[PDB]
Amino acid sequence: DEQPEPRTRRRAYLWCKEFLPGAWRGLREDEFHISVIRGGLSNMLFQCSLPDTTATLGDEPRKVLLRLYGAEAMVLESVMFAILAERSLGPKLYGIFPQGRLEQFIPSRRLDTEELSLPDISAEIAEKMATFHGMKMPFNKEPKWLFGTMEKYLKEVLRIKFTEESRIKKLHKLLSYNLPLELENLRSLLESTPSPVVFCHNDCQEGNILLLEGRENSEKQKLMLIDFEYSSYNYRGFDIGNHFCEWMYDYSYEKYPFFRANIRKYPTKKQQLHFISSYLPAFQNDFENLSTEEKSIIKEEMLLEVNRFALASHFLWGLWSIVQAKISSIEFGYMDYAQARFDAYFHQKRKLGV
Amino acid sequence: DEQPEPRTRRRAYLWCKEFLPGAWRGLREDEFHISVIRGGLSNMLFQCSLPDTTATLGDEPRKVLLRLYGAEAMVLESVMFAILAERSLGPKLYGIFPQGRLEQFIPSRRLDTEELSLPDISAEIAEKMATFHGMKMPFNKEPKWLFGTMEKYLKEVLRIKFTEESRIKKLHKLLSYNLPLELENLRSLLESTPSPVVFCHNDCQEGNILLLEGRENSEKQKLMLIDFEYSSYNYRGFDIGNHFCEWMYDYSYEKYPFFRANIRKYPTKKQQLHFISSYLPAFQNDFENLSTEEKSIIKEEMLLEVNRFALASHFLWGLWSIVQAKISSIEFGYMDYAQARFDAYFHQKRKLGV
Ligand SMILES: c1ccc(CN[n+]2cnn(Cc3ccccc3)c2)cc1
Ligand SMILES: c1ccc(CN[n+]2cnn(Cc3ccccc3)c2)cc1
Ligand SMILES: c1ccc(CN[n+]2cnn(Cc3ccccc3)c2)cc1
Repeated sequence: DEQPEPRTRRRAYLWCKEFLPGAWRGLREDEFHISVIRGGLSNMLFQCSLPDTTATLGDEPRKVLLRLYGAEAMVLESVMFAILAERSLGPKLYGIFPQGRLEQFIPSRRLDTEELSLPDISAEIAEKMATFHGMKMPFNKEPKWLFGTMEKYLKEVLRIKFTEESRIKKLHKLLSYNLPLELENLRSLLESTPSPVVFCHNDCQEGNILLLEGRENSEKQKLMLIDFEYSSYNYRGFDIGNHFCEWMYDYSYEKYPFFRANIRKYPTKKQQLHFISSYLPAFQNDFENLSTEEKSIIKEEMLLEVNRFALASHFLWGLWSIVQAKISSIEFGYMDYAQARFDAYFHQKRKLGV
Repeated sequence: DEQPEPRTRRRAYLWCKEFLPGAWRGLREDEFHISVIRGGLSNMLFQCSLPDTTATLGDEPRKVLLRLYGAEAMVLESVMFAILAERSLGPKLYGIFPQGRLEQFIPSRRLDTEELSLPDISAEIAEKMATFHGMKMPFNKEPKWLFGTMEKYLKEVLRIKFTEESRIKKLHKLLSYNLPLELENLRSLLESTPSPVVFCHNDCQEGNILLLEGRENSEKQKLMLIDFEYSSYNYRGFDIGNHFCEWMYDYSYEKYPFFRANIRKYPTKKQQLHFISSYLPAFQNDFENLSTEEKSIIKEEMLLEVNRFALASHFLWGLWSIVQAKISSIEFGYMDYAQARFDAYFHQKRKLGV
């Protein structure tokens, strides 16, 4: 596909030749194949490969994925990526340098929103998240990510002024909900809602779940979670409730605001039980050996836990989205998205009687 | 042993309680045990433990090693440490944060210089280095580390002016060798000395080799290489030749200049053959099957390779040491050490007839 500018082709050639082994070490300028996967100012993706006629010398890859940043956290994320790679929970790490990195190229596609509700898919997503939740990572285990982040973003939101008329409007409506009071109502609800602290993805939407090419008939091993840039030790209820929220949001819409929201698409109780029934035995591990009574009590408690934490997904991503409306160049209806999440927050409160 | 200053105890307590699981999460400041392993302005080491009376809740460690920095590379080094950890080639990585890290505590001691020449030890060092040399790492494979670094350091050396009499004296004697011309003579010699590029430790001295406690009966599994701060893709000959040079230097001397040098302690040909005879079958892996004459040709040429690259160990650490004499406050005769390495450089040249 249509090439990057010559500037980056050169740098991409150098990075591949120097960081990759076998036939890559002796590739010349004229033999280098690169095409753009995703452009933009930040987090660009290119596919890079050897000529179809060059043979590999050993077990080096024929095709790799280059990721470039654009514009502390960067050390943590790299270490995280490298660990996942070592454990076979993520794409392999082939090179790491200031401007970005070289990763394994996984033939696949992203899931669509409508696929999240398919029983086989939903069950596997549950299995993988549980596995994720169960591993050790060399990061801070005090759960300050969630309210630390909402407070930070809220503070910034109170400070924003917009220059354009309609954004000033939309902002005025959102501020009229009294966000600082509403945040303390949330804290109180969640502080009396026990949830184990675990290693969370925190952004487990369909764009971050790959359907692996050639495994489409596997029932339980056709997927992989990617993109852990928001990962942290956090309440388990947030990770699961955030995922459920994402059943309602489709970002493949091609016209402004470049998403659709549908409250009726939140998972039914039946559907939520199917997800947590798959999660628990994969997360607790002698869960199956409990009495039907005990299991049912745990499930019922977990349903309260996750639907309450779901409120924090709306509230966090609502605030985040307001800030993005000021500072991002990406074409997306950030303010309308914010209003959508806040509508769902208040609908969900009403559902719960909270 | 030794107690650190109060701010450190406090910060150390917090890092342990927040990053470590099980009984660490619920420890009070008055139950925290910490003693100093090594002080100074940079790279301090503390042992941290639970009370002898507290029980563990699960598989968390009772004792850990904290390392603090003090004064790109930092990303690479962390990713490197985390990979080694995942592969069981280094201590486990328990937490990582801007000020330093938490590592597994390996009961052990460092080897002494005189132990490097013990047959069992020398053979095992060879086996481990070869294993090291054979692994894949997500770092630059173009071998620019060695002369890139010497050039950098040389340039700084030509710029240094000292105020203290005896350092000015030592500096003038070292500059009188014409170091820029001598560097180009080294480049020419090494450009015509073939050596495979491999993942090198670059600092494989006795301070960086642990004798593992309880395995002192084991003939081949009682050691571990540590401290890969200087690691990079580099010529194999450097790694081995740098190791052989370190047979000549004892850093346990307790009076100024705080090392001793003994040229007669460099390994004999017999001793070098013992080392490479252990290395080769561990690095090539179908080496034993070759005809006695092919093996003998490979060994003889490897002896040439490593003794020529040994010159680059002297020259690099010589220059590095001159620069440390300006900018480090560590009590060490950096200038005398520089002169010792350069004496050995010229004695070695003479040995070779180069
Ligand atoms: C492109 C398209 C939509 C958006 C916002 N929409 N949104 C919903 N969830 N999240 C978390 C999330 C955060 C950052 C990036 C993706 C998801 C963000 C940003 C950029
Ligand atoms: C919409 C949004 C995100 C995704 C995948 N998820 N994801 C997580 N982080 N990023 C970076 C990133 C996100 C948005 C734009 C550039 C870089 C992307 C799929 C569909
Ligand atoms: C203990 C051991 C060796 C030395 C000096 N000399 N010297 C030459 N190479 N190296 C490795 C090295 C490099 C940087 C810092 C320490 C070691 C050290 C001082 C104290």
